[PDB]
Amino acid sequence: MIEIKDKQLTGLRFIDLFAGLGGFRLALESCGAECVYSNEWDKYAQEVYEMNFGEKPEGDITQVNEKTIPDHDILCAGFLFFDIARIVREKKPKVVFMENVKNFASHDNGNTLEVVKNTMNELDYSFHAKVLNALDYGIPQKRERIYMICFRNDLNIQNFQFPKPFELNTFVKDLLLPDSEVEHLVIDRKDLVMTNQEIEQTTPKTVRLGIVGKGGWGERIYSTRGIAITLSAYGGGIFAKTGGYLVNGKTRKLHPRECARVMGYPDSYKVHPSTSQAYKQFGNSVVINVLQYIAYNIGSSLNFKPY
Ligand SMILES: Nc1ncnc2c1ncn2[C@@H]1O[C@H](CSCC[C@H](N)C(=O)O)[C@@H](O)[C@H]1O
Repeated sequence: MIEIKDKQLTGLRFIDLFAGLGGFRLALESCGAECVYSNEWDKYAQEVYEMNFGEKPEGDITQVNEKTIPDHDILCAGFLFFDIARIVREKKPKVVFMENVKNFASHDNGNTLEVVKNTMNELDYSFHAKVLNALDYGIPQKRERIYMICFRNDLNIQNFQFPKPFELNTFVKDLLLPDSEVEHLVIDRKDLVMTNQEIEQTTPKTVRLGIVGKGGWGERIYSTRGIAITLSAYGGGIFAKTGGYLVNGKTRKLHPRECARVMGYPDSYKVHPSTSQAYKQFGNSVVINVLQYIAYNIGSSLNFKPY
């Protein structure tokens, strides 16, 4: 996670739609924005959030009244979407910050997106979309999520600019817990196949040192000198969720706390005790660092009011 000095968001207040773990809250808040709402039905989700944010993210949005959402300047939802609009039409915030999965743009040959986008314009908001790999922002991980920044045209914001990518210098190897602490994470497997051999120095691209089993989903081991592959919250394999990583001879899955650091979360974040869950949580959450950037530049555009 990044420590942002200029709270280019101090004023504005946002709601955490589809809360999750508060990836967005973490972010904007750094930017100084204030969180007025949050909703999330997942019990263990509602659990962690509250653990680190002292509130139970209001239940299932589907039945929640948009005439109930507080007034905000940013609605963050990394998802039904029709609830957003539903709300985004009622509470018409200034900026509507969203983010989703890589394939969101392409899906159904652009339907999903043609819909959403147009559901924004027919809703009166500029639509900005672009995909960024966490790795491209001081984050060691092959993650590709979509980021949609929408502006209520009234603001006439013709200058927002997604963050400019930058080489990184922090790899998985860097975010691991003192082996002693990851011992219960090993998995002695006789059927290991070293499709490849260890690497010198480091590199940003996900080094698949070797697979296990039919070597498919959650059936691969990556080095620690590469970048943690896409954490999944629904994966199935022997090295699911996090995947397996060649950590000193023995091969082990990544630790929840490790997941975090690799998700951009700060270490202070109280992660859910249901390791199974946490994983799923992180598999579903967002890369903070990136969020922080986009956030910044979001406020940084709102703040450029000349004469
Ligand atoms: N109808 C609904 N009501 C409330 N929460 C819902 C919902 N449908 C899905 N969700 C929740 O919305 C989230 C979409 S995943 C969102 C990522 C989140 N921003 C993060 O920081 O982790 C999941 O937590 C999912 O359980």
